[PDB]
Amino acid sequence: KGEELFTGVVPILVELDGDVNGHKFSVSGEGEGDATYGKLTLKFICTTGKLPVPWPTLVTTLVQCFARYPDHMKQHDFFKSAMPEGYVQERTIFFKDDGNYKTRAEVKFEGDTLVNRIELKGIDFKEDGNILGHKLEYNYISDNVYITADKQKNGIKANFKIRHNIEDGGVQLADHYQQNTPIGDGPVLLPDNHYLSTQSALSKDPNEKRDHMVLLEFVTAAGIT
Repeated sequence: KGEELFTGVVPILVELDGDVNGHKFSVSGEGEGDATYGKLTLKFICTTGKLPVPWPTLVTTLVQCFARYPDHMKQHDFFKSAMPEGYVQERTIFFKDDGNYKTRAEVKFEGDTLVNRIELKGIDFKEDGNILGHKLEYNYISDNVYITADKQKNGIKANFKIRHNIEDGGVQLADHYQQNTPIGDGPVLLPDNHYLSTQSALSKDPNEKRDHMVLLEFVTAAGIT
């Protein structure tokens, strides 16, 4: 039933409030998602001025309900099954040899619009590290979100690694641990193990003077034959 809500192009709103080593900030995003093609087009603006962390470190935090699930895998799509009432998405993101983010979001429909409301707290970052030092490249992120059922919370868990390229040529690893739980009390689809293959392309609006990120993203479920 939730899947019916995603057969066409759906407007998306994202709202994030963050605090990283005491640097407070907000981001607003708008765009649209077309789950038929696993396609997301989003533009984010830092509404508080300069973003105190690198945009690439926020991509994963800033709507996996827009994944393209192959027809033969549609029984494994937790995210859509939770809609319209939605789900809580929680993560801990451990930046190797640096701080961590803890995030909590509610993802649900408000009318025809899919809304992602997030709070992010980051702690234990190094002032001259790759995050607070803004040493990460701004280009592309691509990896696999490994999903497994969480029957006790009627939800899912996921784990994955993001290998952020550093401007000197190195890598800043960000190990993600994720849990999603439905907001409503109705049945949800609890999946067999699988993954989401996700590719995120980051760019700039040449006419935009505020601190911002343009995102073109594709998300495809895979791993079941």
